[PDB]
Amino acid sequence: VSGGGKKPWRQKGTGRARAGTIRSPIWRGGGTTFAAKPRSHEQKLNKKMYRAALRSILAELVRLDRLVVVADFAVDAPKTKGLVAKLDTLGLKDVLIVTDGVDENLYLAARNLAHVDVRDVQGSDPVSLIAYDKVLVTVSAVKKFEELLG
Amino acid sequence: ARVKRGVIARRRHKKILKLAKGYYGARSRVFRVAKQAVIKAGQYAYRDRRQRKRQFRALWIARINAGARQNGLSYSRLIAGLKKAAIEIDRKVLADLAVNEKAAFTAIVEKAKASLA
RNA sequence: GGUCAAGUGAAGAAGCGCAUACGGUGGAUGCCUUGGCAGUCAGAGGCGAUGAAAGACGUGGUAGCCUGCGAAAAGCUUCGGGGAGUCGGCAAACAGACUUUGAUCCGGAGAUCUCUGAAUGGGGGAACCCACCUAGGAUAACCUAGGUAUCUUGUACUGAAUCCAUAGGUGCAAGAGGCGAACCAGGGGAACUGAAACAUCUAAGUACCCUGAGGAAAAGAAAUCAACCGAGAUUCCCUUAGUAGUGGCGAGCGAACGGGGAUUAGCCCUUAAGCUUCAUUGAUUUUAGCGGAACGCUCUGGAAAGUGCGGCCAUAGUGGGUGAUAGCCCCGUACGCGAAAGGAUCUUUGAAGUGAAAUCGAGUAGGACGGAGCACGAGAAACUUUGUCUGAACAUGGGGGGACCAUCCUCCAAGGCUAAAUACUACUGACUGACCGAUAGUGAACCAGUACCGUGAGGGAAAGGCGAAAAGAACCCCGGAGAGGGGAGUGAAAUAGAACCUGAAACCGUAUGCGUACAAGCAGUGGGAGCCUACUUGUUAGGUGACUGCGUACCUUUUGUAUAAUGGGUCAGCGACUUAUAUUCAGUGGCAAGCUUAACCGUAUAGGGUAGGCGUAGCGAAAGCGAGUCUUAAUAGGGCGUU
RNA sequence: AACCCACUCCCGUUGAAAAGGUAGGGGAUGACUUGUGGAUCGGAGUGAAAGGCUAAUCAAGCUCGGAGAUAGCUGGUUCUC
RNA sequence: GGGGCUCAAACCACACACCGAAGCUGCGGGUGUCACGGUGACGCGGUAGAGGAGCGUUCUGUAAGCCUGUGAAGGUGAGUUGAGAAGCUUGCUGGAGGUAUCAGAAGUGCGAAUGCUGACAUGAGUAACGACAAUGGGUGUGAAAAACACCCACGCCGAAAGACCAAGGGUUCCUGCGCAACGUUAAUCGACGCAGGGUUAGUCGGUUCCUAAGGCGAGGCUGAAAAGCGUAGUCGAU
RNA sequence: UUAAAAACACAGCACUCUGCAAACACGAAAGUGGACGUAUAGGGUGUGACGCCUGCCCGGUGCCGGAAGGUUAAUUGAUGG
RNA sequence: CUUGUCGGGUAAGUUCCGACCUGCACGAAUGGCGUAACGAUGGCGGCGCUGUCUCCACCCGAGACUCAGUGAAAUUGAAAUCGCUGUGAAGAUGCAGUGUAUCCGCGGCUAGACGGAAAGACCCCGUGAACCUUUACUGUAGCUUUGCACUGGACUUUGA
RNA sequence: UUGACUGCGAGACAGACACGUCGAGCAGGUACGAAAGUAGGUCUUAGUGAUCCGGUGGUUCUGUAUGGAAGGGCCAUCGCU
Ligand SMILES: [Mg+2]
Ligand SMILES: [Mg+2]
Ligand SMILES: [Mg+2]
Ligand SMILES: [Mg+2]
Ligand SMILES: [Mg+2]
Ligand SMILES: [Mg+2]
Ligand SMILES: [Mg+2]
Ligand SMILES: [Mg+2]
Ligand SMILES: [Mg+2]
Ligand SMILES: [Mg+2]
Ligand SMILES: [Mg+2]
Ligand SMILES: [Mg+2]
Ligand SMILES: [Mg+2]
Ligand SMILES: [Mg+2]
Ligand SMILES: [Mg+2]
Ligand SMILES: [Mg+2]
Ligand SMILES: [Mg+2]
Ligand SMILES: [Mg+2]
Ligand SMILES: [Mg+2]
Ligand SMILES: [Mg+2]
Ligand SMILES: [Mg+2]
Ligand SMILES: [Mg+2]
Ligand SMILES: [Mg+2]
Ligand SMILES: [Mg+2]
Ligand SMILES: [Mg+2]
Ligand SMILES: [Mg+2]
Ligand SMILES: [Mg+2]
Ligand SMILES: [Mg+2]
Ligand SMILES: [Mg+2]
Ligand SMILES: [Mg+2]
Ligand SMILES: [Mg+2]
Ligand SMILES: [Mg+2]
Ligand SMILES: [Mg+2]
Ligand SMILES: [Mg+2]
Ligand SMILES: [Mg+2]
Ligand SMILES: [Mg+2]
Ligand SMILES: [Mg+2]
Ligand SMILES: [Mg+2]
Ligand SMILES: [Mg+2]
Ligand SMILES: [Mg+2]
Ligand SMILES: [Mg+2]
Ligand SMILES: [Mg+2]
Ligand SMILES: [Mg+2]
Ligand SMILES: [Mg+2]
Ligand SMILES: [Mg+2]
Ligand SMILES: [Mg+2]
Ligand SMILES: [Mg+2]
Ligand SMILES: [Mg+2]
Ligand SMILES: [Mg+2]
Ligand SMILES: [Mg+2]
Ligand SMILES: [Mg+2]
Ligand SMILES: [Mg+2]
Ligand SMILES: [Mg+2]
Ligand SMILES: [Mg+2]
Ligand SMILES: [Mg+2]
Ligand SMILES: [Mg+2]
Ligand SMILES: [Mg+2]
Ligand SMILES: [Mg+2]
Ligand SMILES: [Mg+2]
Ligand SMILES: [Mg+2]
Ligand SMILES: [Mg+2]
Ligand SMILES: [Mg+2]
Ligand SMILES: [Mg+2]
Ligand SMILES: [Mg+2]
Ligand SMILES: [Mg+2]
Ligand SMILES: [Mg+2]
Ligand SMILES: [Mg+2]
Ligand SMILES: [Mg+2]
Ligand SMILES: [Mg+2]
Ligand SMILES: [Mg+2]
Ligand SMILES: [Mg+2]
Ligand SMILES: [Mg+2]
Ligand SMILES: [Mg+2]
Ligand SMILES: [Mg+2]
Ligand SMILES: [Mg+2]
Ligand SMILES: [Mg+2]
Ligand SMILES: [Mg+2]
Ligand SMILES: [Mg+2]
Ligand SMILES: [Mg+2]
Ligand SMILES: [Mg+2]
Ligand SMILES: [Mg+2]
Ligand SMILES: [Mg+2]
Ligand SMILES: [Mg+2]
Ligand SMILES: [Mg+2]
Ligand SMILES: [Mg+2]
Ligand SMILES: [Mg+2]
Ligand SMILES: [Mg+2]
Ligand SMILES: [Mg+2]
Ligand SMILES: [Mg+2]
Ligand SMILES: [Mg+2]
Ligand SMILES: [Mg+2]
Ligand SMILES: [Mg+2]
Ligand SMILES: [Mg+2]
Ligand SMILES: [Mg+2]
Ligand SMILES: [Mg+2]
Ligand SMILES: [Mg+2]
Ligand SMILES: [Mg+2]
Ligand SMILES: [Mg+2]
Ligand SMILES: [Mg+2]
Ligand SMILES: [Mg+2]
Ligand SMILES: [Mg+2]
Ligand SMILES: [Mg+2]
Ligand SMILES: [Mg+2]
Ligand SMILES: [Mg+2]
Ligand SMILES: [Mg+2]
Ligand SMILES: [Mg+2]
Ligand SMILES: [Mg+2]
Ligand SMILES: [Mg+2]
Ligand SMILES: [Mg+2]
Ligand SMILES: [Mg+2]
Ligand SMILES: [Mg+2]
Ligand SMILES: [Mg+2]
Ligand SMILES: [Mg+2]
Ligand SMILES: [Mg+2]
Ligand SMILES: [Mg+2]
Ligand SMILES: [Mg+2]
Ligand SMILES: [Mg+2]
Ligand SMILES: [Mg+2]
Ligand SMILES: [Mg+2]
Ligand SMILES: [Mg+2]
Ligand SMILES: [Mg+2]
Ligand SMILES: [Mg+2]
Ligand SMILES: [Mg+2]
Ligand SMILES: [Mg+2]
Ligand SMILES: [Mg+2]
Ligand SMILES: [Mg+2]
Ligand SMILES: [Mg+2]
Ligand SMILES: [Mg+2]
Ligand SMILES: [Mg+2]
Ligand SMILES: [Mg+2]
Ligand SMILES: [Mg+2]
Ligand SMILES: [Mg+2]
Ligand SMILES: [Mg+2]
Ligand SMILES: [Mg+2]
Ligand SMILES: [Mg+2]
Ligand SMILES: [Mg+2]
Ligand SMILES: [Mg+2]
Ligand SMILES: [Mg+2]
Ligand SMILES: [Mg+2]
Ligand SMILES: [Mg+2]
Ligand SMILES: [Mg+2]
Ligand SMILES: [Mg+2]
Ligand SMILES: [Mg+2]
Ligand SMILES: [Mg+2]
Ligand SMILES: [Mg+2]
Ligand SMILES: [Mg+2]
Ligand SMILES: [Mg+2]
Ligand SMILES: [Mg+2]
Ligand SMILES: [Mg+2]
Ligand SMILES: [Mg+2]
Ligand SMILES: [Mg+2]
Ligand SMILES: [Mg+2]
Ligand SMILES: [Mg+2]
Ligand SMILES: [Mg+2]
Ligand SMILES: [Mg+2]
Ligand SMILES: [Mg+2]
Ligand SMILES: [Mg+2]
Ligand SMILES: [Mg+2]
Ligand SMILES: [Mg+2]
Ligand SMILES: [Mg+2]
Ligand SMILES: [Mg+2]
Ligand SMILES: [Mg+2]
Ligand SMILES: [Mg+2]
Ligand SMILES: [Mg+2]
Ligand SMILES: [Mg+2]
Ligand SMILES: [Mg+2]
Ligand SMILES: [Mg+2]
Ligand SMILES: [Mg+2]
Ligand SMILES: [Mg+2]
Ligand SMILES: [Mg+2]
Ligand SMILES: [Mg+2]
Ligand SMILES: [Mg+2]
Ligand SMILES: [Mg+2]
Ligand SMILES: [Mg+2]
Ligand SMILES: [Mg+2]
Ligand SMILES: [Mg+2]
Ligand SMILES: [Mg+2]
Repeated sequence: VSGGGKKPWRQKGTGRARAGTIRSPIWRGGGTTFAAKPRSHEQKLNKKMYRAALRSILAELVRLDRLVVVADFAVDAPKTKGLVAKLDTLGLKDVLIVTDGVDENLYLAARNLAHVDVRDVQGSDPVSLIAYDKVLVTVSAVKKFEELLG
Repeated sequence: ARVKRGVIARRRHKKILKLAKGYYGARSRVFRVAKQAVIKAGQYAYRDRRQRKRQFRALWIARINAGARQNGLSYSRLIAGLKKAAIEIDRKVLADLAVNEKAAFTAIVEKAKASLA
C-alpha cells in the first residue's frame, strides 16, 4: 500500500498508542492482514478414480430411467426449428445429446436452443450427465463408452 | 467473498438491550454497561431460585410458632408431637390453616398435644 | 349536635426516575454504480535537432476552470464514410448564426505550429535579456526569410617553435546528445538479520548507485562430455536430488553424469549463410463503416417488460436500457459484406552495402606470487580468469579425462557471423472473474498527486445517490424588499424540496401514566401492597415498584484483586492463526504385488506421456553376500532381519 | 542614550508569548554591532570548548529505500453446546 | 457483631426436642458411558489443554427454477418456538429486489489491544474575550446604534503609536451594492462577499556598461563509472 | 530554551618539529591551503600579566643517537625422503 | 576524626579573621608562594535606611462577584458518591457492626478520592542499543623496511 | 610367575539422554598347586572431559577412463586446570 514509510509520532511521551506506520492493518486506509494473491484451485483426480465415477454415473441413469438410446441421430441443414421438431417426437425438452462425433449441422442447431446441449463421448463430463433431465445417446456412442470405460 | 458485519452485529446488540429494559441510566441504553448488567441479573436469578425455597420455609415456621403458642404449645414441641402421632402435613399447609382455618388448626394442635409431645 | 383530649394520617414536586408515543441531531444499514483489481488472447515494443517527455502563456459573444488547439489558435485544405441536425464539459440562460448545393460527426493525408525545456547564436533567477551574418524590401530609428552550440568521423584549404613536416586554425558533409515502468549485458557494492552471544560463515553479489543495447538481449557450432559402449552447437522446462560434495563439518550452501521434453541449423578467413537499404511480383491484415428475423389481446397498476390466453424467429435465447422482470420496443447479437488513402507482415527477383577479422590465430598456451569464479571456505585441489613478474612446441605437435605418473580415449585454443524455443509491459484492443462496491477497491468513482504541511528533498486528505420525467413549487400571508415558515400548486409518492433514496445508535427534547423531599453503598435479584390502562370484568394482559431478604462492576495479570494494580467517555463502522511448496499421522475412497505420473502433446478438466518416485529383502563402514548377514580363529555366542 | 546582551526579583506556566513582560542590570571606538551576497555538513562540518550549533530536532540532522529488520518482552485475539 | 444477659441469655456434666446447605430423599425433565434388545445402572463443578457435535453471515451450483409493486432487501414494535448459537409469523415504515433444499468456497462472527475513522456527551453555559491612553453627550441613518458617520467636549503618542525608502506580500487601493460565513460581543461598519474602476518617465529604480567574494568553465590535467580541479573566457552587487 | 562562573580565551613563558616541491591539513588523484610567506618564519603541545623562584629521580613507558653481536619476511632451492 | 587547640570579634559565633603543625590524603610551568588595579564572582563584619520583621492597619487601580452577549480545557467503567471501629491483595464512599442524616444551589478552602499530567529517569533484568576509553580480541587507513618491474654504461674493491 | 590375558557374554542394578556398575558361563592360549581349584588388577566407594580437528601403528575395504598412487573408511592409540 502506498506511503507509510516513517513513524507518525515518536515512541514515547505523546500519550498516544504506539504506531509505526499509517498503513498498518489496524488503521483505516491500511493494508489487508492476509491479502490474497492469484492462485489455482486445481485438484488431482486419478485416471482410474475418474473412470469409476463415470461407471457409477452411467449405471444410475439406467436405474433412474434417464438414459435414452436411439439408432443414430442426425439433422439435415442447420435449423433450430428442424431440431426442435425431431426432439418432440422423442418427447424430450431438457436433454443432453451425446454422439460419437458432433456434426457441424447438429452443432449449429441447438446452439441457441435453451435447454439442449450437444456433446461428445470424451466431451461428456460428470457434471453434465447429472445436470440435464435426460441423456440421449446413440448406439455408436454406447459402443464407445464401453471401450473407454472397459 | 467479503463479509460485512453490519446487520448481524446490530441484531445482536438489540437482543441484549431489550433485556436491560427498566434499568437505570447507562445500564439500559449503552451496550457495554448493559451487557454486564444483564449477566449479573441472570447470576442473581439462578442464586435466588435456591433462596426462594429457604425464605418461604422460614416464613411458614414463623407463623406456625405464632399460632401454636396461642393454643399453648411451642413450635419445637408441636413438630415432635405431629411426628409422634402420625401426622405428615406440610409446613406450607400448616401455616395456611393457622391464618385462614383457625378452628382446624386448633384440632391439629390438640391432636398433637394428646401424644404428650 | 357542639367543646376538649388522645390516636391516625390522603392530596399538594423546585426538580428527578422508568415505560410509551411523537420529534431533532447524526450518519450506519440495505440496494445501486460513470471507479477500481487480477487474469487470458492479441497488438507493438519506443519517442527526439523535421526539436521529444514535461510545461508557461494565449485562444470562444459574455467571468472562471477543465478538454482541444498555437497569432491561420474548440481550428485551415484535401480525399473516404454518412443522411439531419449543429456551434466541446462543469452548466444554464440570453443572444447571434450554420444547412439536403450535404453541416456538426468519424478515418487517412497535408498546412500552421508563440515562448520554456537535450535547448543548440551569447547569457539567465525555466517560460526572460542582448546579439551578429547573408539575401530581399522600406526611409528614418525598421520589416521578411534563412544561418551562427559542443563533440566524433571524413574531406578541402591553411600553417609554430624548426629546414623539411608536425602540433595547431578555419570551411564544408554525416552522426551523436535528452526522456522512458519492466526485461538484458556489464562496473562498484552494504547492513540489519541468522548462527538463540560473535569475528570465519550467512543475509548476498541481494538492496542501491553508474554505463551501454535491443525488441528481445545474452550464449552458440567442442582444444565438450563420456568410459573402451557411445553421444554430438546454444537457450529454456521436468527429473536425477536436498543425493555427491562443501561447511567455526556449526547455522547453512548445494551439483553433475544419465534420462523425458520445447525448438531444429549452420556457414566463413582461395570471402559464406545471413542482415540492412532502395526497386519491383503477389497475398494477408490494420486505421471507418453497411445490412442484419420475429407480438398480439387482457388484469393490477402513475407507468407492464409482471398476471391470464394464444402465437412467431433462431448459425441470433441468460447483452445493455426503455416509467416494475422483454429472444420478437430500441441499440445490439449470430452471420454476411466493405477502403480515395496511410501503416505493417510475409512473399518473388534485381542492385548496393555489410557480414570482413586476411591467409587458421604468440607476449599466446604453461609457470611463480596475490585475489576472484567454479555447489568446492587451502583442503590430496583438478579447471577457468588475471593485478605483478616470466614464458613454449608447430600435427612424428598441442589440450583435457578433479593431486601426480604410465597406457588408452576424445578434441584442435590463442580469428569471425548466426533464426527458433526463453524474459518483461509504462502503452493499445477484446473477453473473462465463487474480485471490491464508497472506512471497501488505486492515495484518487467527486476539477487528486489536488487542498494542505515542509526552506527543500518529501509527505499527503476529506468529499457519490431528488424524481420515470424539473414536471425544481405560479399565487396569497408573517417576516428586514431577510433567514425561516404557513397555505396553495406539481408529482404515484414532498416526513421524495434540492445539506433531497432508506435513515439505525450514541446524544438532546415535548406529552401522558406511575414513583420520588426522615433517607445511607455495583443500583440488581427473590417476595410484595397500592395506583393507572386495556379487555376476555378479575386464578387475565401491560406500565410503575412504596416496603422488605440477599447482594463490593468487567477484562488482564497473578500464589492471591471490590481492590486504592492494568485497560476502556459513549455509539457506529473496520481490526488479529492466513497462503504457497515439501512432508508425517488419522479419517474416507480408487486400484492392488503393484500403485502413480512430472514437464509436455492434445479434440484441451477427456485421452496420451510411466522419464521418474514409493513398494515387493535384508545385513554390513564398504567390497560383497543374500533368507540371511555382521562381529570373530569360531558353523560358538550375540546384534539386526526373515513364514 | 540609541544598539547588542541577559545578572536579580516578581508575574505569567490551559501564557498576550512552544522562552515573554514591568522594574532594576552589563558593554557601549571596539577581540564592537549590523544589512546584502557568498563558502564549509552528516562519522562530516564549525566551535575564545558548553558535547555546544548544523531550519522550535543533535554523544552523530532530515528524507526516501533495505523494511513487514529483530523483539526468549508487555498488550490483544471476535458464535454455541 | 450489637442490644442486652447474673438460681444467666456464663461455665461444668447428663437428657430429650427442634432449626439448619446447591449434602441426602420425593416428583417432573435433559444428557454421557456401558450392557441387553426402548429398557436397566451410575455418572454429568472446572482454568491451561485434548476430544465430539452444531448455529449464523457473504459468494458459487441446484436456479432460464421459486418468491415479489395485491409490495423485495433494509429499519422499527408485538407474538411465538427450541437446550443454545437462533428460527418462524405478523402491524407500521420502504419502494426493487431476494434465495427453499443439499452441497461447494471463505476478507465468516469484537467490549477491551493508552486500537483506527467519524459523530456526540461530561467538565459548563463554567474559565476567557489579548497591554489598566479613557471616555461623555447631541444629531443622522437604519428592522434594530455602547462600537457606523458628523458636531461639541475630554484623554494618549509625538527620536513615535508621525512621515519615507528597501526586503517581503500581491489587489489588501477607490467607488456602488450587501451582512449568511469571517471580526473573540452587536454591526447599518470592515484589510469580509459581489461588480466596476485605478498604477502614464530620455532624467526615479531596474535593464544595458564594469568588476569583488564566489560560480560555471572550450581545450586541458586527473579519476572504476558518475565525476574533481582548472586555463582562455563570461557570469555574479551589497 | 533551568548553570555567566573559580570554566574558555588572553598578552607573556617554555619544549619540540620544519631548509622550501618545508613540516602539517583537505583530497583514491590532479591539485589546494600553509604562503605569492622563508628559521626574528610557519605548525603542534603545555603554562597563563607582574614579582621571587621553579629542588631530587632516566629504574617503567615514550622520544633521540649508536651499530658490534644475537634473533628476524617475502625470495632462493643444497640435501634427504 | 572535627564544631581540633589558642587569640580576636558577639550577651551568646559549627560561618569569619590571626596562629599552631598532629599535611587521613599540599608542593614547585596538570607550576609554588605573593600581588596594585579590575569582577552583575564566593565568605564575613559595620554605617545609613527601611512593612524584612514584632504585627499588621487604612487607601487607590486590575481581576474575583452580579447582569447582557459569545463561548473552551485536561478528565471520565457505571453511580441512588456519609462518619467511626474492624476485616480484607496487608491504609475502604461501596464489605461487617454501628452511629448520624429532609431535597437542591451559590460564594470560599484544599484534608481524601493512593486526585490530573508523562507505558518511572532512581534500582534490577534483556546472551537489548548507542557513544567513549585502553598495554581486551580481531582487523585496517596512514607512515616505514626489503625483492621484482620501469632501470642503463664504465672503473674499482670483494665472496662463490 | 604376568589373568593388570584376547573374543564375547545369559542375566541384572541404576537411569530423561549421552554415560555408568556387577557378572555366572563358552572358545582360544596361559600362571601357580599333588590335586579339588584360584586368577578378566589392587578390602570397597574419589584420582576425571563429549564431539570436531590434527598426528602415529596396522588393514582380503574404497580409490572419479584404466593400472597404480594421493585422499577417504575400519581397528588400535596420542594431543584440552
Ligand atoms: Mg521513510
Ligand atoms: Mg525506513
Ligand atoms: Mg498517560
Ligand atoms: Mg485500501
Ligand atoms: Mg491426465
Ligand atoms: Mg444450447
Ligand atoms: Mg423500573
Ligand atoms: Mg431506548
Ligand atoms: Mg406527595
Ligand atoms: Mg423531568
Ligand atoms: Mg502480451
Ligand atoms: Mg512481438
Ligand atoms: Mg488548460
Ligand atoms: Mg503565421
Ligand atoms: Mg467530402
Ligand atoms: Mg533554444
Ligand atoms: Mg544556454
Ligand atoms: Mg543551431
Ligand atoms: Mg539561446
Ligand atoms: Mg540514448
Ligand atoms: Mg554482519
Ligand atoms: Mg545473532
Ligand atoms: Mg538470536
Ligand atoms: Mg549482542
Ligand atoms: Mg556473503
Ligand atoms: Mg563484482
Ligand atoms: Mg529500437
Ligand atoms: Mg555471441
Ligand atoms: Mg555446455
Ligand atoms: Mg569412438
Ligand atoms: Mg553441431
Ligand atoms: Mg434487428
Ligand atoms: Mg437483460
Ligand atoms: Mg421502482
Ligand atoms: Mg432486453
Ligand atoms: Mg410490447
Ligand atoms: Mg584456431
Ligand atoms: Mg596475432
Ligand atoms: Mg596462463
Ligand atoms: Mg593463481
Ligand atoms: Mg579458490
Ligand atoms: Mg575444512
Ligand atoms: Mg601468462
Ligand atoms: Mg589450459
Ligand atoms: Mg591436467
Ligand atoms: Mg583421473
Ligand atoms: Mg570460433
Ligand atoms: Mg491491458
Ligand atoms: Mg453508503
Ligand atoms: Mg477512497
Ligand atoms: Mg485514502
Ligand atoms: Mg511552502
Ligand atoms: Mg395530486
Ligand atoms: Mg417517510
Ligand atoms: Mg422518500
Ligand atoms: Mg441528514
Ligand atoms: Mg430509487
Ligand atoms: Mg432522507
Ligand atoms: Mg435515533
Ligand atoms: Mg428533561
Ligand atoms: Mg413528566
Ligand atoms: Mg428520625
Ligand atoms: Mg421517604
Ligand atoms: Mg446516597
Ligand atoms: Mg415478584
Ligand atoms: Mg401486574
Ligand atoms: Mg424490590
Ligand atoms: Mg431490594
Ligand atoms: Mg445485603
Ligand atoms: Mg503484579
Ligand atoms: Mg504480586
Ligand atoms: Mg474495580
Ligand atoms: Mg474477594
Ligand atoms: Mg481499578
Ligand atoms: Mg474506588
Ligand atoms: Mg499504578
Ligand atoms: Mg505492571
Ligand atoms: Mg485489561
Ligand atoms: Mg484510564
Ligand atoms: Mg487404501
Ligand atoms: Mg545370527
Ligand atoms: Mg531377531
Ligand atoms: Mg535590531
Ligand atoms: Mg521590582
Ligand atoms: Mg529590561
Ligand atoms: Mg542600559
Ligand atoms: Mg568597564
Ligand atoms: Mg559585514
Ligand atoms: Mg554544501
Ligand atoms: Mg550520521
Ligand atoms: Mg562534561
Ligand atoms: Mg526541517
Ligand atoms: Mg535547533
Ligand atoms: Mg532484509
Ligand atoms: Mg515492525
Ligand atoms: Mg503490563
Ligand atoms: Mg428436623
Ligand atoms: Mg434445602
Ligand atoms: Mg445433588
Ligand atoms: Mg430423576
Ligand atoms: Mg463438566
Ligand atoms: Mg456433581
Ligand atoms: Mg406495506
Ligand atoms: Mg444481500
Ligand atoms: Mg420482524
Ligand atoms: Mg418489511
Ligand atoms: Mg433490477
Ligand atoms: Mg443457494
Ligand atoms: Mg475478520
Ligand atoms: Mg476485542
Ligand atoms: Mg464496536
Ligand atoms: Mg474479549
Ligand atoms: Mg485517553
Ligand atoms: Mg476501543
Ligand atoms: Mg449548559
Ligand atoms: Mg466550577
Ligand atoms: Mg467562578
Ligand atoms: Mg470571569
Ligand atoms: Mg480586558
Ligand atoms: Mg489576558
Ligand atoms: Mg481588546
Ligand atoms: Mg447615538
Ligand atoms: Mg469601548
Ligand atoms: Mg501627553
Ligand atoms: Mg515588491
Ligand atoms: Mg502573505
Ligand atoms: Mg478600503
Ligand atoms: Mg456601503
Ligand atoms: Mg442580524
Ligand atoms: Mg459577529
Ligand atoms: Mg472588497
Ligand atoms: Mg572568475
Ligand atoms: Mg569548475
Ligand atoms: Mg572538458
Ligand atoms: Mg560581465
Ligand atoms: Mg547596487
Ligand atoms: Mg558575567
Ligand atoms: Mg542564566
Ligand atoms: Mg567555557
Ligand atoms: Mg616554535
Ligand atoms: Mg590552565
Ligand atoms: Mg594558576
Ligand atoms: Mg636510560
Ligand atoms: Mg628511559
Ligand atoms: Mg638507534
Ligand atoms: Mg570538617
Ligand atoms: Mg575550626
Ligand atoms: Mg574561637
Ligand atoms: Mg549570620
Ligand atoms: Mg620540575
Ligand atoms: Mg596537584
Ligand atoms: Mg596562594
Ligand atoms: Mg567582564
Ligand atoms: Mg573579593
Ligand atoms: Mg550579625
Ligand atoms: Mg455571563
Ligand atoms: Mg452525603
Ligand atoms: Mg488489618
Ligand atoms: Mg480502614
Ligand atoms: Mg456495592
Ligand atoms: Mg458497609
Ligand atoms: Mg457479605
Ligand atoms: Mg463550589
Ligand atoms: Mg484554593
Ligand atoms: Mg482537594
Ligand atoms: Mg497520581
Ligand atoms: Mg511501551
Ligand atoms: Mg515501565
Ligand atoms: Mg543509571
Ligand atoms: Mg553472556
Ligand atoms: Mg539469558
Ligand atoms: Mg530399577
Ligand atoms: Mg601344572
Ligand atoms: Mg586345571
Ligand atoms: Mg571446533
Ligand atoms: Mg583410477
Ligand atoms: Mg588407503
